Amino acid sequence: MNIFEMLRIDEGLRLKIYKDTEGYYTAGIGHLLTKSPSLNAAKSELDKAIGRNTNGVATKDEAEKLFNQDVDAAVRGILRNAKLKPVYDSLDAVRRAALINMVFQMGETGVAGFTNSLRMLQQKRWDEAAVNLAKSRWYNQTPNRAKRVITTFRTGTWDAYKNL
Ligand SMILES: [Cl-]
Ligand SMILES: [Cl-]
Repeated sequence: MNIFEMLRIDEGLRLKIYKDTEGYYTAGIGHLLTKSPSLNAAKSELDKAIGRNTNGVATKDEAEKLFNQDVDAAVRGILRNAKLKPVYDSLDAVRRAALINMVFQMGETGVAGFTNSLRMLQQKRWDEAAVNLAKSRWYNQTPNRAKRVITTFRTGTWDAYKNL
C-alpha cells in the first residue's frame, strides 16, 4: 500500500465528468474541476487541464496523469505550509500518507484549520487526535472515508485499507 493506491481507493476512477460528494464537477481520480454550477465551465476546465478537446471525457492515461500531478501538488502544498510542514515532518511514512489524503480532499487551507488535531498529531497523542478529528463536518459528511483516514492516524498501519 502507498498514497496512490490509498487515494485511488478513496476517490475511485471515472472517465466522464461527474459530480463529487459536494455536487462539484470533477473528473478522473477526484480531480476537482470547478465549483461553478456550469457543465460547460467544467468541460472547459477539463480541456485546459488535459490539453485537448475532450468533450467531457478523459482517457485512463489522462486521468492518471492528472492524478500524479495532484498528488505531487498536495505534497508540495504541505511542505510549503508553515502549519502543515512541521506536522508532516514529525510523522512516520504511513501517517504522512494520511495527511496527504486529507489535503488532497480538502485543500491545504481546510486541513491547516484543524489546529487542535494537528497539535495532537504532532505530540503523538493518537487516540486523542482521532477523537478530535471526528468532531468535524468532514467526518459527518464522508464518514466511511473519514474513518479510514482516522484509523490510519490512530494505528500507523494500513489496516483500514486492506480488503478494499
Ligand atoms: Cl490541472
Ligand atoms: Cl465516505
